[PDB]
Amino acid sequence: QSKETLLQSYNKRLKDDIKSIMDNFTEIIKTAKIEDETQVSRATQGEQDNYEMHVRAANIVRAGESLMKLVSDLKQFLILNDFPSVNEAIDQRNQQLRTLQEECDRKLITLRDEISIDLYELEEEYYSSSS
Amino acid sequence: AERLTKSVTENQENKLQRDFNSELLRLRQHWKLRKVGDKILGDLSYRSAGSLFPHHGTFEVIKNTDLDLDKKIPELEGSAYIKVSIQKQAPDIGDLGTVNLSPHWQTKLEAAQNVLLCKEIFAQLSREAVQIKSQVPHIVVKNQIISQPFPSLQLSISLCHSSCPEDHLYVLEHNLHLLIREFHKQTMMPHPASAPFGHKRMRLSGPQAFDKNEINSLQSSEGLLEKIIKQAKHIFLRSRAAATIDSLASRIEDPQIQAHWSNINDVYESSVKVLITSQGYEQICK
Amino acid sequence: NMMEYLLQGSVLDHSLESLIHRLRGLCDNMEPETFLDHEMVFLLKGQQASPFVLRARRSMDRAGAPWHLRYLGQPEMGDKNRHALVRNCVDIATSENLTDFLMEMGFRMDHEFVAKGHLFRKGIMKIMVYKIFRILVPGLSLSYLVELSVVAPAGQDMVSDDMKNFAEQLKPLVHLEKID
Amino acid sequence: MYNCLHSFCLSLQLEVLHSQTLMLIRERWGDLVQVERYHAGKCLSLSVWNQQVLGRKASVHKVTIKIDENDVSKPLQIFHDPPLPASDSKLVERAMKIDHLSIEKLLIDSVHARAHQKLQELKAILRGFNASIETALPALVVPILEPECLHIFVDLHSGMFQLMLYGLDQATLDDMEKSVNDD
Amino acid sequence: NERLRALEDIEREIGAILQNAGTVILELSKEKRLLDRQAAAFTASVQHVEAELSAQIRYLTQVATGQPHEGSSYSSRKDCQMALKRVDYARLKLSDVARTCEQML
Amino acid sequence: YYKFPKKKDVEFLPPQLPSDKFKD
Amino acid sequence: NKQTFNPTDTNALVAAVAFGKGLS
Amino acid sequence: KAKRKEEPSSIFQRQRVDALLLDLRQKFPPKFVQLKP
Repeated sequence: QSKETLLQSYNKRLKDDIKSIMDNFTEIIKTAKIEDETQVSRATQGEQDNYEMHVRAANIVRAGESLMKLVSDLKQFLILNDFPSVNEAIDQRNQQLRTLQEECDRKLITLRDEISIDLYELEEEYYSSSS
Repeated sequence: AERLTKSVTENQENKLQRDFNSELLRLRQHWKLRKVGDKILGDLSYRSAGSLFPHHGTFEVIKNTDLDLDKKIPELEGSAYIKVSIQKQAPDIGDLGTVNLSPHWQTKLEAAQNVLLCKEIFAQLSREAVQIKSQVPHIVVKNQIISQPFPSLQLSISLCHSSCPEDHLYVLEHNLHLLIREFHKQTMMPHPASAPFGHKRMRLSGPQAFDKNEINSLQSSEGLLEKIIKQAKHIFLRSRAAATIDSLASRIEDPQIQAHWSNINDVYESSVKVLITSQGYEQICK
Repeated sequence: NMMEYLLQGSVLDHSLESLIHRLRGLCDNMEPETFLDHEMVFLLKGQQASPFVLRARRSMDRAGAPWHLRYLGQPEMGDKNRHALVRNCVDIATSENLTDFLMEMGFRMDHEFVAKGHLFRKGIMKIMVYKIFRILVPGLSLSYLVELSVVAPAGQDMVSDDMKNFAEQLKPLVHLEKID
Repeated sequence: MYNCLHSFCLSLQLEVLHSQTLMLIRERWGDLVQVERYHAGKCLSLSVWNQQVLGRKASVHKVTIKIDENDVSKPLQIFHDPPLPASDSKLVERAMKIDHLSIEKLLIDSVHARAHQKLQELKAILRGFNASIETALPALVVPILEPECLHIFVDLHSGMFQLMLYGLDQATLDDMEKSVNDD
Repeated sequence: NERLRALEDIEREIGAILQNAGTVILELSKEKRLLDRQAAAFTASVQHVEAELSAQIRYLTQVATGQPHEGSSYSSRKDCQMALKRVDYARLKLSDVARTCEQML
Repeated sequence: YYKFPKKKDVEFLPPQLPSDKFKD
Repeated sequence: NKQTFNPTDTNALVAAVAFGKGLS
Repeated sequence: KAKRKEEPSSIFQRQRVDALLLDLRQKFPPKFVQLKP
């Protein structure tokens, strides 16, 4: 299976939809119908053409200003790669724990030496007791 | 713009517990990578070197409306608790035990890792009933492995689920490490000559025609034998120390005895220095 | 007897990092390493105009390890719906005694080009990589050649499907190929 | 309402116990000691102690249990190889007479009872030879002097009861072991 | 931290001003101030975000068949915690010896 | 539940359980 | 569109590894 | 509808109980109801 192709297709579709929303929402953004080119009616048809933005203009701007961040988060979540292919922060943890256990072993050996010194010195004192 | 700068400004102000790109990576980058059966990613089963038995992982991220709440990934469900009181005699085991017991997700994770570890330990050691039944009589029923080198004390250190002589701590770590040691010895890469993909000692058969003794010593046994030898050595050293220290009490007017033990005692090997040490004299060391 | 397999190929110099990184974290425990070999490719012939497989190329790494050669020649027919397959063998010999007997038996050399590289511990199979270096005794396609070197007896030969699946996984900058 | 759950609960209990025995012999004992005689439901039929190595000559009589469509007085109506070869520990699955604990429980009970029977049999001829000897929980003990030494045990999983005298002469007591297993 | 920083930058640049640039042409309501917003944040920001997304899409695609990006999976990290446990046991033993010494006073 | 509880029919077996979460 | 595989390097390395075909 | 409904970790294996369940209307005939007092 090749999911990278599906991810690239989804990204291309999202980019194309964003470009279309940026382009298909400029039919009345750069003009206000200064002239009456409607051969049918300019008072009852042209007035309803712009008052019907919810069905004509705002029908794309609604999802066009909502699907952007949604698709961004979707793409950022579906692909949580963490795939540097080397796992940079792995050998660091290894060295950290190795130094930790090395210092622990050193402290244990030093404590062993101290305890043996105390014992051997006390065993000589143990001989002194004639009882 | 308000919905963008209000619902996504969580990590922009202060990094808090949030499964969205802020919490799932912390455990991932520390434990596993992206995997999906349904929503399960990177089960901790030691299958990289286990080769004993497989177990899946019921893991699934979740959210909740609260203050300081992480993803709380789900999870065997048990626990382990080891305590050693091995001095007794019984005709039949089967009773209960004496049970007496922060990144919560990580706590659950490490608890599952530990319970799987002890499960694998018991599975490996359990494979010792059917064996060469000689010089080591032993019985096993349920989580208990009773044994006796000679009738002086008890055995079968064990554990159980949750929901004086300090022979308690340094009895479990050895058998615990035994598993990873068996993994290591049968895994650091060979690299014998170019890539025959074998073992170093095994490859070394060529350079020297080792005797049958070394041929046998190439491999070795494990499990029950090691723990039995360890317990025998321990109880024997204890009895020897007891006898030596009691000798002084039993004979005081007689020339006393000084005690001196080594500073480096091997697993199986050890040494003790003992002198006559006549009282009030130093020129009697003969 | 045994068998032989190969997944020969090549790759550019700049495109090695992502390749070796991908190939590393597949079945290796830890601590990846490398090795420099030593070229002593010889030839044992002179009676039937058909040379033998005397490529006695053994690594010049830490001593103690014994030098040896493997049988690689005369690709036999067969391998129905399978990859490259040829009867192979292996024989270890004493340190520096092998070349001594080779020179005493009256043989000649074949090549003096050394190809050092990295190694990678696979699973039921094994892979290797190296780059040809034209150098003197003590010190050139200019491309890291890789392959899937693995030896095994007859058995079931089901490993061909696994090798094909690995080659499918190793799609971007490497493939398999036979030799004749 | 009485009869419905009665047969049902005990039936599912014996079935899941059979399943547990299967799981246990699957990884713990294996082909060493395992013969499946359970045909199809309604009854368990195990076979563990048998001619696995043809050494021993109860040696083949295994255990089994069923429901028999009788009163609920008996939980499972257990039965096995000829029991009570002696009159110690009441010989009725000592300390685990009751069921519903574990199938392995009854197994260890059976093998321990048989081992005790064999130990008493050997103690009989040992005592009729000369006085005197003793016994213990795992097995019997016979002295040689007047004091410890000369320990002998029983293989709880198979024939050829083992023995171990502290000292020397290894790989030689194996002849004694073989002769005891044979004759 | 390379991929983490790249993801953080992509997230911070996800909410670009392109979505808010829909009120730039109406800025000419004073003659036939901030008219510069109609040039830099009109389409160039969206173009750059799309280019960055396309670049991020065309990665190495390491994950092919199984479980890559491993790295703990293994040995004595466990034994590192075990050594910590030994340190704790030594602490307990030292505490017991100190209690014995105190009783010896 | 109350209602009428006239669920007669037959079947009275099936399983009505779920645990599919182990690569199976 | 960075190229990651060299086709010419693959065919050339395979022929120069088996024998000295092309050296003399 | 989110907290819980039927059963989360309700694993098969011993579902085998099912298997035997497939014995019981059979071991004994369900009685007619038709009575919602």
